Amino acid sequence: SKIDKNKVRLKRHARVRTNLSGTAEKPRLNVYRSNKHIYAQIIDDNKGVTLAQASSKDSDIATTATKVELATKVGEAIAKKAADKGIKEIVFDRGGYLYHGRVKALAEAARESGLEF
Amino acid sequence: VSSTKNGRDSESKRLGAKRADGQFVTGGSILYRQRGTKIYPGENVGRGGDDTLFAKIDGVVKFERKGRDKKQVSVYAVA
Amino acid sequence: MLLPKRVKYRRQHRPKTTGRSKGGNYVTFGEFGLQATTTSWITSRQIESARIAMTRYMKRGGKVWIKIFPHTPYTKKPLEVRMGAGKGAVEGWIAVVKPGRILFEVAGVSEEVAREALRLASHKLPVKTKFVKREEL
Amino acid sequence: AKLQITLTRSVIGRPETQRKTVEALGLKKTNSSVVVEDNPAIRGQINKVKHLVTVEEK
Amino acid sequence: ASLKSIIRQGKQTRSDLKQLRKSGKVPAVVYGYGTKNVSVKVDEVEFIKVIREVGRNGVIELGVGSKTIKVMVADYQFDPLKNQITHIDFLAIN
RNA sequence: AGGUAGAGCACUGUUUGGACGAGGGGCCGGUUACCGAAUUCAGACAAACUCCGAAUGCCAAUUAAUUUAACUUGGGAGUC
RNA sequence: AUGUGGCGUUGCCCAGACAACGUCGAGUGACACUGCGCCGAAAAUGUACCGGGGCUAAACAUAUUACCGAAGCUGUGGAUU
RNA sequence: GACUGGGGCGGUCGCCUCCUAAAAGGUAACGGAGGCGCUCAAAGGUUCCCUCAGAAUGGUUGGAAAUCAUUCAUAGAGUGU
RNA sequence: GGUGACAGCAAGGAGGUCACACCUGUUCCCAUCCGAACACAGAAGUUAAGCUCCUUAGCGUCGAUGGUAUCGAACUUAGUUCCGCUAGAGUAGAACGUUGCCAGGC
Repeated sequence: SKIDKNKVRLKRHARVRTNLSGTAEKPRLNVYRSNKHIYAQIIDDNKGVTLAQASSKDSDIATTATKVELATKVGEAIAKKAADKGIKEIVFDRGGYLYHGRVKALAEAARESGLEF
Repeated sequence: VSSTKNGRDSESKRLGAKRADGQFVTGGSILYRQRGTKIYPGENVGRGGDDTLFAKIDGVVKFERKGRDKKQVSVYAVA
Repeated sequence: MLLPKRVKYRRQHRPKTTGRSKGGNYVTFGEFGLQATTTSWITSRQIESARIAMTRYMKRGGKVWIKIFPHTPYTKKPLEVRMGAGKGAVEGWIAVVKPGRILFEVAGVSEEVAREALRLASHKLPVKTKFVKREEL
Repeated sequence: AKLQITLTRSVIGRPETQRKTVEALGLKKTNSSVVVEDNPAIRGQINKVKHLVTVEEK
Repeated sequence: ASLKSIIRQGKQTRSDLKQLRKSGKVPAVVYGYGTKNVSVKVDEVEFIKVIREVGRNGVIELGVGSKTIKVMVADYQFDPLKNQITHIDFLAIN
């Protein structure tokens, strides 16, 4: 009876997503990788409406050389749409994962970019 | 003549609801006295170390339902 | 001589006798029975005597299903002593029967033979009886 | 649409709730009257103490 | 199998019901397919004559008011003391 | 807001009849019924069992009707 | 307990069912939920519970009406607030 | 010393939890049941992770079972008092 | 696919490198008797499983209509009447999710 990881992910998210949310002055962004690609989708949960989005499967950034530079660029590219609106205090929801490796690189790129987390 | 073994008890605490649904309360008002969490905190509601529920703003109280059986109390701002 | 092996508390309140049989009042394990029409406290001793009467009558041809058990204990107090020194000590076990409850139930005998065997035990027992059959219709 | 309530029994021996309902109807002593508009608020107070009063549609 | 059955007129109280349930009648109901709610009273010695040979599960062709419906015995109440039926329940299966 | 009456056994304890084979056991290691616990289809009970729950009573809010009280601060008591 | 009261079905049916060792003719005998009874129930000054007299209704019931009945309410005059 | 179904003898006297207590709170008796007069520099804080007694399954001595893996296994685990 | 508002458990049926999983790994950051877990590096082959499409109501979830009592009032001292509010069982019946805001692709 071998188990799968994303059910545990969803449990972790539901379980430590209890005290964290956005308020349209303090938005939150989360993160999600499965095995080859990276997603990210910011939301203000009072309204549950999507604002910005940044993906490693997107056309304009389609490269294979490293799995770290894609996290770096997807970060520094959501920062573009951020410094157009809503570039003050935001929260970085870590989905259901540790803080190690790709998630760290994404947070670093999103951080030294013009944001407040 | 005889010997009665029983005869003990403690002082009753005055637990339960303290404010009424629909009633305007003040900031830092005690809405429910309880051992435990028979009713959970909600929006602009806190809990103290005695498991005491209390308000955090000046509004109106509503008792509501949390999940499938769990219950909660909230305070909503505009009077 | 029927009584619980062990009971949680020992000095329990005195049950009710107003209302009607909450349940258990249809003969569904034999073929002929007998059921009460007033309320009373049928005790260990008189259940004992009433089954004595019926096993002593059928000479172990049939059988009796005792649909009553003395679950509750009652107490008494030393012989006519003064009031107010705690509750007294246990004295017997009882079972409250309301109008309707099937008290005794026999099977595997002549309908006649039951018709008098259940008549005999009615006298030993402090509740007025009535003889019934397996239900149809 | 108009009622005429008269107190045909005494309040002695009754509970306080019934005596308070009798006071709100405006009836003071035994056999005294009042003329009021028919209204569910009036009719609930009639129903509470109906064993005490007589009503007639004027 | 043509059980003659009357309809219970609107809003029987508990007193009105319990006093009709002394002359000998018995309350009832039908429900199910192609049918709606109705409150009815059925005769008793007739009913027992019917269900002493037809079997507990079986057909009935009782006439309810203006048309006839084929129903089967489903439910009952039957207080034990002073044996007399309290409620009999029919389902218009169609 | 809340667990009383009633009811209900799903949990804790009581329950009577009716149940199933591995096994200590019958023996000359075994059979097998038989002793005990277990699970099992089968059904009554509770102030200190409940999840399924009233009528009333409680708090309150009101452009929802009749009514005449209510509260605060002082003088004077009696009552236990 | 065969005291009696209906609604009841019913086994044997006036081909002659219960008796008398064939006479005999009108129902037979059973089995129950309910109504009034039944015995059930046996202390000390003096009848002794309608309170008394007495009553077969002047008992108990139901359905209408009449009347009597308080310092309650209404009339009439007065007082104090 | 007091309480006390007269007094004496006997028992008790402060605090905590539950029934009685009649679905808000409160509520008595010499009514029915148990606890306390502490313990822990972690059994406190905060960031992570992580999740069953029992049964069934088999398993080198197997006090049967502790130690070993698999099917469960509703939390029945467990939480210092 | 992601997040986000008020129906399950399983059981036969099928369908595909667009999804995401199944896998290749010890090679690296991670990382524990064990790369069984967790990491990261593959992307060869792939719906066999998870995912995923009715689905069976069999298990489960809701839930009628009838109406089986307890405030009030008399009668009475043994529970009977007139009221008003109606349960828990239990029948029928539904029911194998309504579906909020974006990517991609329509």
